[PDB]
Amino acid sequence: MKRRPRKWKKKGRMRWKWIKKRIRRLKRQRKKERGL
Amino acid sequence: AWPKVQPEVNIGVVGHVDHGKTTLVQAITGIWTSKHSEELKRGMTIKLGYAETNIGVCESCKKPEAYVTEPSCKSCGSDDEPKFLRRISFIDAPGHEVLMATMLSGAALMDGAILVVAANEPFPQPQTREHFVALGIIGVKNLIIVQNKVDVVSKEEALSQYRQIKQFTKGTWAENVPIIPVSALHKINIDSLIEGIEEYIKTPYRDLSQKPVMLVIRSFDVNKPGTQFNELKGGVIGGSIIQGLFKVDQEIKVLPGLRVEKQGKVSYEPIFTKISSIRFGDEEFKEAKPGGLVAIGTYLDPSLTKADNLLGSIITLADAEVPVLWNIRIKYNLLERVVGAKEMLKVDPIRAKETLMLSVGSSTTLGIVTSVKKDEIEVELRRPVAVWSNNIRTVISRQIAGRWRMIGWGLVEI
RNA sequence: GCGGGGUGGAGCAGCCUGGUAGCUCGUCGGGCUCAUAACCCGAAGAUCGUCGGUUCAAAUCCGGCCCCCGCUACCA
Ligand SMILES: Nc1nc2c(ncn2[C@@H]2O[C@H](COP(=O)(O)OP(=O)(O)NP(=O)(O)O)[C@@H](O)[C@H]2O)c(=O)[nH]1
Ligand SMILES: [Mg+2]
Ligand SMILES: [Mg+2]
Ligand SMILES: [Mg+2]
Repeated sequence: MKRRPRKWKKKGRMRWKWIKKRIRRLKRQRKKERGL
Repeated sequence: AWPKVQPEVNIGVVGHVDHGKTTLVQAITGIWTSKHSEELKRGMTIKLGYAETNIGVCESCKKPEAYVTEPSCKSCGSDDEPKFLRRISFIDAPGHEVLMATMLSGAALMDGAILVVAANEPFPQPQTREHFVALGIIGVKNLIIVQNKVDVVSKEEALSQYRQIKQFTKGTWAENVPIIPVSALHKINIDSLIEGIEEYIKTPYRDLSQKPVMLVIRSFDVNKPGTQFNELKGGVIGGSIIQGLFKVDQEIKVLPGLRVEKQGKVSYEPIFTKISSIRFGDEEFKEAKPGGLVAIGTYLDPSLTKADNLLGSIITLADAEVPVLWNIRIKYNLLERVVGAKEMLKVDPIRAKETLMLSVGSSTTLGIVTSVKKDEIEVELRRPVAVWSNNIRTVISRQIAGRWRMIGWGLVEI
């Protein structure tokens, strides 16, 4: 996903793995969701 | 003995709870319409119902008590065996708007319409509204009013609500639909009632030219629990023949029917078979002609058919044409007010992405959209359509408090 | 044709096997922490619809009456 490794530092945010997985659940959508 | 025939008619009954639909069909048939167990105990119309009766008139007696449904004429006291007029079919809708939407299926199969009214309930009643306007949708404007409970109303309030009846019809297509005094539990003059169903509701013109399609409403399995593997049967699939005629042992395809995973996406299968037998109940015939919900027992698997899986199925020939489309274009007409409810608010011009219920004749689906044109709609689905030709009646309902009520009547352009 | 419980504010436990409504969420209040919630323990709390019978003696075994009423005759 063209990683940018300044984000994993978990300082004032949330994990990165479990944000990727949630962006997929919306790209799979705006692709499927009447993006036809 | 009456020389047997299959029906010629359909009279779908519409109306709300307590308005008297169950026992009025008990009254015109001799048998009831609440056909499920939780229904049996709870007492509300949950099933899209069905009913059948015979008609024989005694030419000698006065008007009208001759119209009773057996080969005898001593209801009116006539010595003669009556002349036969037809065997009849009544299709029984629910009353509740928590269970309104589904009913529109059977609507695509009525050769008339019946609305029963509460003469001990003020004006206007909630679900008779939605029932009568959906009738206005289905292109069957033939209405039979009855003012019910002539046995708990004062004999003047009945007249006031009768005026209210003639009035409610004024301003809608049904200025010329009758008002006959009969009631549900008390069988009071059901005879001139059938006389009126005969006189006022005529037969809609039948045609055997387009592809014979049976637009199904029921589908069941004859096999009782514990049936040996020797007298095993297919499934029964039941509609009525509006265009054409179907026959036992005939090649046919059913649609949509069976869904299967073909190339990683979702899709169905139109299913070939031939008929194991044809009947209307308990008499022996072999080729179903127009008139009445006919039952067609087939060569398929029974598990495909039980529990109303293909509610609103369609049957045509396995060499015939009825399309299926995941994306459907439908010209839709907006409804004027919130008919079947306590409360009637404005009809809003919406934008898309809202999720609405689209019932295709006897079929039904959900839908969403991306281009909302002024007059038509391009709706994306999850299951294809049963559209034998142009502008077939698919209706749109929007959620109201868990009750999906009408927001337009649409016709499918293909 | 029937047939069931006839129970504290709430789950009704407990009924032929007979004497302590029987615990449990909830209401008052007392403990521990700094303080809260979890946690602990006293208190309130109906006393078996009700007239009875049987029963030394009772919901306990049997009946009058009535509360609510829960299952009474569907597969093309
Ligand atoms: N004697 C009598 N009883 C009636 C009449 N209309 C309704 N009832 C009674 O009212 C109760 C409920 O009415 P119902 O017959 O179910 O009316 P409905 O419109 O068919 N309701 P649904 O279709 O949901 O079953 C039943 O006990 C029915 O016998 C009537 O005209 N006469
Ligand atoms: Mg770096
Ligand atoms: Mg009913
Ligand atoms: Mg504390």
